[PDB]
Amino acid sequence: GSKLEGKTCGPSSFSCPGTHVCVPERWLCDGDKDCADGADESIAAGCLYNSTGSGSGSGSTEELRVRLASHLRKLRKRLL
Ligand SMILES: [Ca+2]
Repeated sequence: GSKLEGKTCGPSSFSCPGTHVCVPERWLCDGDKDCADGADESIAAGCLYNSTGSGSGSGSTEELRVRLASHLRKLRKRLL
């Protein structure tokens, strides 16, 4: 979609609405509309707020779904 260099949709992931592409759950509330319409950061993906709070909002739960994946999705792809 946007900054997606070929991710997966198996584990904690989210299918970028409108595009066959699938953005990881960690990318959701990462703070950057990776999807075509920021669906990844939007609530449609499960950000529990969409934008509001950048990388959080409702509470720890928001980071619980994102952070938990920050050790693989973002800490294991093909950039570093
Ligand atoms: Ca993203």
